[PDB]
Amino acid sequence: GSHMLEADLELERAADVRWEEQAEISGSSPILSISIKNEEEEQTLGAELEDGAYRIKQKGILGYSQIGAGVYKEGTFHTMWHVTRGAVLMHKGKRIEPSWADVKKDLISYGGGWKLEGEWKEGEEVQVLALEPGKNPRAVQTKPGLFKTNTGTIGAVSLDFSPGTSGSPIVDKKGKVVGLYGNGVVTRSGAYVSAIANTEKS
Repeated sequence: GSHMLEADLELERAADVRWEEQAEISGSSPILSISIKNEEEEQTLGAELEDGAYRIKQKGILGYSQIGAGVYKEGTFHTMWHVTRGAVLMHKGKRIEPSWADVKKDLISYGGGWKLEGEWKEGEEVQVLALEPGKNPRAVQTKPGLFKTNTGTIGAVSLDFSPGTSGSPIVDKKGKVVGLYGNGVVTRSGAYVSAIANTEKS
């Protein structure tokens, strides 16, 4: 084999994980990314990992491509299984390795088990803190729908962002992460929706 990584996947911090008051008022609001940053350039990249929402960027010969996003909380990085498929990640020269995954929930954690402790019950609204390829972070408030699964129930939001937003946090009014964007599941009625982890009852 090779002792090199098969892919260069780099993390880039983009936003604090918080409920945004402006998005509760207006339905959406831009969030600060920092010098204040006026434009995201996807192709460039930007005891040293802290809490927040990050982009995941894969190096190629044409530059970086944003393949997804995730959340650092309590020493653990959280993202979607489909985004990394267990590949090692880098942040500013530090390597982080997979620790836990659940392919059915489309989840994977690095550097510990799951730490995200947001909650949601029927009728509450959440904010998608979306890190889309090419865009500065934006908070968009939305009301999840409730769904029966073949083992209990789950909430979902509509798939209303780029696929490369997968792994961005969905926050409750306490600022805690109910789930991550981009776990696409099929409804009996034909629709694709984005299922929210933590909301699952089984």
